[PDB]
Amino acid sequence: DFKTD
Amino acid sequence: SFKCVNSLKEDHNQPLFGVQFNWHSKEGDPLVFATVGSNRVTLYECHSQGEIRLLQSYVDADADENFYTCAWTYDSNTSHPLLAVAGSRGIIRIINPITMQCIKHYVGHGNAINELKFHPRDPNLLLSVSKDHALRLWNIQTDTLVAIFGGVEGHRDEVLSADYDLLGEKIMSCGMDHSLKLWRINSKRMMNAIKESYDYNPNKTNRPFISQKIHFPDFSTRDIHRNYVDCVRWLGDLILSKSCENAIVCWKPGKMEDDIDKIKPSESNVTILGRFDYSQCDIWYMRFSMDFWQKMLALGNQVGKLYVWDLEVEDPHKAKCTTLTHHKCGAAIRQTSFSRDSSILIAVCDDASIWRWDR
Repeated sequence: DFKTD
Repeated sequence: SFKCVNSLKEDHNQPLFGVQFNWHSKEGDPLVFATVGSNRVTLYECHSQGEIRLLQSYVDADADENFYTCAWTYDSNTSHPLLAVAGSRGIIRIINPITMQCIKHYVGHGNAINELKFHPRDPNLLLSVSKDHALRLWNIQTDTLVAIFGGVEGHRDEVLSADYDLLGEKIMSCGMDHSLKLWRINSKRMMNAIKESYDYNPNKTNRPFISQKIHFPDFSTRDIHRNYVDCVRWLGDLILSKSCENAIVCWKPGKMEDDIDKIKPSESNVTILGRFDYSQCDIWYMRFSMDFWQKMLALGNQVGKLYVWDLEVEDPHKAKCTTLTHHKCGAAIRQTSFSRDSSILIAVCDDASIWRWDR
């Protein structure tokens, strides 16, 4: 799971 | 209804992770909101013709501070608004919004603060939730740590969001362990602790102020979402929460007809009352907001689209969705905020842009 792209 | 009337971009070019209108504006003053991003908090005033007037910023001494969150309250003796901010340094700053002075700060989390919320009836009770897995309740009148909500039965990974219910009798928190936990603060032990925190003056005594260690939630679930839960809000006795799975779920502890105040810590069921799906919001740390009356709900996605749900319907699943797009708005929207009177909606973005929408 990414906080940002 | 909403039309996009202006936008701007702040000079640091880092994400704006938070936005809050000051709902304690005095009658007749202009509407004001704070944005937090990089190592700063900035205030703006809303004027006619979509004008977004820049006022003044607070910039942290540490260039490596990164503020994540802010929340408004007021001084309980003078009525003047105060602004609390916090972020990666794990330091809570209480800001005088007029001069932007840091009046005072609180440390203890030491570790990043992901959200701040003030109690809905007591302007001095501030809740923080941390990357260190705990929540903390502070009394910013006497500068006391009233309680730490943690322990092995608390959160087992970063806490990302939390919300008090209507009367601030209880808290629902949520985080990277995929769970949502309830913590009651109207217990005899918690009410006494709060009362004792108001009686505490270190100039008049020898003792340190003792904090409650609360090691047991009053309810826990991991059955709502299957990834990091990054935003939670009470809706009366029901809950609205989301993760990074393109859904806000409306649910309640226990079975359909179970009273929230009769739920026991060992409750193993939940009830799903509806789910509002949307698109392109698979990144975490994307928060929805509600208007003052809880008539509506806004969420931005990772490509700059806004969803607004009208919750003024007989049941949660009948919510009416409208969306709001602008061809130049393409960066991720981290948070939204409605003005108190509901006439303005603000969205803030990962490329440091601010979008103003008027009803």
